[PDB]
Amino acid sequence: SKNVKGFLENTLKPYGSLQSSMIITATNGGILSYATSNNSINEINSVNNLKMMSLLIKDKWSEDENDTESNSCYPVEIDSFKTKIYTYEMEDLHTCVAQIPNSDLLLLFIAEGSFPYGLLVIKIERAMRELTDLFGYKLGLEH
Amino acid sequence: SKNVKGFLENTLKPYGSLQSSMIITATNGGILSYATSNNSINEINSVNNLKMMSLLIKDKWSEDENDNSCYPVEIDSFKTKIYTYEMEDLHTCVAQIPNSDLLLLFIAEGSFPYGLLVIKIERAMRELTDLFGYKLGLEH
Repeated sequence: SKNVKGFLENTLKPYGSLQSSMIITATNGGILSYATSNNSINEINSVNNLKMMSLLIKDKWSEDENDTESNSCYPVEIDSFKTKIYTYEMEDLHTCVAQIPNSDLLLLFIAEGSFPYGLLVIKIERAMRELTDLFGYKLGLEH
Repeated sequence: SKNVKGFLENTLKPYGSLQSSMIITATNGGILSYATSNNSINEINSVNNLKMMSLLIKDKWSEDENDNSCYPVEIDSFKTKIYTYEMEDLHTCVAQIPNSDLLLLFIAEGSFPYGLLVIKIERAMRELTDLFGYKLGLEH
């Protein structure tokens, strides 16, 4: 902004979109469903790159879960269901991931480096409350 | 939403605008500058109502200062406190511009998460270094 009015007008404006949003498997990081806010071979590359991010974040999630002794970790409760929200730097992108409570599924948000980690934590907690149908969801055999 | 793709598409979307944003005096809560996110007598009414909210929030801020959560923050060795207050249905966030006689004030709908107000107001405050230590003189 170039002046006070303009500064304030800018403070009114919403923060931008997430880059992508996913439900992925907690077991192998496979994508079950996804949305992006975004020619043919570009689309494929694009899905492959999503598959790679989901895998890496699941791997970091998994490491932190089993590490007895991570950008940050926030325990949350939803109707006496517990889960943990994690944030991760991913090559200049900001990511946020949480296990859907008692389930084999993770919810994953990916955003630009300017999107504040704190807002990801808030959004993912609010979103997780909409996914009660998926609480307890169990995958069976995958191969 | 109605299905999983729809739910995920919704999670992509930005949060809405603030209802309003302003710089007001820490002394009396008078408005110096403001912006809102959207007849004659409606426009005047609308300004009167902002004046009234600014006054009330300044009064609450004043109380808390000489004694609804509070987050201390630092911007290059300068300190200030971020406060959130429920209005009626509205969510509000106010912080003194460091070392100054000014407050920065955000007002949002009841659905706007307090935590985001706290985040936004700290980010916005960082663009306001020009106004650090600004002093009001006589206001007659």
